[PDB]
Amino acid sequence: GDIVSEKKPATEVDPTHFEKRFLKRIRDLGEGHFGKVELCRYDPEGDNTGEQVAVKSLKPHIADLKKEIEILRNLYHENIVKYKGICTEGIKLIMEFLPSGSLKEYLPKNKNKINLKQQLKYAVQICKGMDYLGSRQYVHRDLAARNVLVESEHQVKIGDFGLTKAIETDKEYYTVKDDRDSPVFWYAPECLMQSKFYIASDVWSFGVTLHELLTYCDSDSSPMALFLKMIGPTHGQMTVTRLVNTLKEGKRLPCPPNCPDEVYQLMRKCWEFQPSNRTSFQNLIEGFEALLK
Ligand SMILES: C[C@@H](O)c1nc2cnc3[nH]ccc3c2n1[C@H]1CC[C@H](C#N)CC1
Repeated sequence: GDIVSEKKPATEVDPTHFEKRFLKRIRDLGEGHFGKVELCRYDPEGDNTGEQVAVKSLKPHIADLKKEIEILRNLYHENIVKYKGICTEGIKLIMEFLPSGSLKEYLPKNKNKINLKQQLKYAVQICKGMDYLGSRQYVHRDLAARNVLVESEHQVKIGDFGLTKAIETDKEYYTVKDDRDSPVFWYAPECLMQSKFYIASDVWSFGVTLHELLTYCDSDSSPMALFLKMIGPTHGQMTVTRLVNTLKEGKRLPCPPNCPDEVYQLMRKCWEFQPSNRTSFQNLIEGFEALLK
């Protein structure tokens, strides 16, 4: 008889499925280690009215990006950047686009608008996001101002999860294997020395991130600039060991200009050499809130 074909089942629309053919690249936002993020417009109507979105893709580790996507897809918190969907055949992660960019872009341009009180409020928000992440048994491993996005003058969000790892149930840390592109000047001693990563290691990084926030992310005051001034900028492959030794002696980043001692002491509690001696995110929140009232 007639050409037998297949009966077509009724098509549903998945709002988390972005078709490659409507995803139009505008410009680069940043580079991770495994990958890069681009500003696109998703423009199915083809008239430049579609929503702007941030698109993470691999540099030509698919497994790692898929893991990152599954982590982010299931995080729900006002201080964590929103997952929007994926674009598949390879895969791309689609996230909300925050036009103000990271604290690295925003702070230098808005010093006059952002005073100590607003800085402490951002600090509380970063801790709340991080505490949420820790409650889900994750270690972030890349907490720095460049990964903290500005939603508005009043709100920030943790905006990248490229290095985030699950801590095994009943275990206390994650053991790192690939460490070549580590942000060593944000890293706690146990991370540097033994490649172990605790929730307390993220508390250490938070301290460094707070330092950046308090210096308005100026490049001449960045943790790297300041540490290389402390240990020497010409040690090449001995840099990390020199860093470890400086930290062993008790040396830390100095108090930022105009930063009250009481804020600097909260920062120093993040940098206890021993993980078990460091403050917690919940204690930091309490400390900041007390300074705000
Ligand atoms: C300008 C740059 O800091 C930036 N602007 C963004 C706006 N919306 C975004 N949504 C997701 C990321 C993202 C953004 N990123 C960076 C943040 C850090 C990321 C990394 N690693 C690269 C893109």
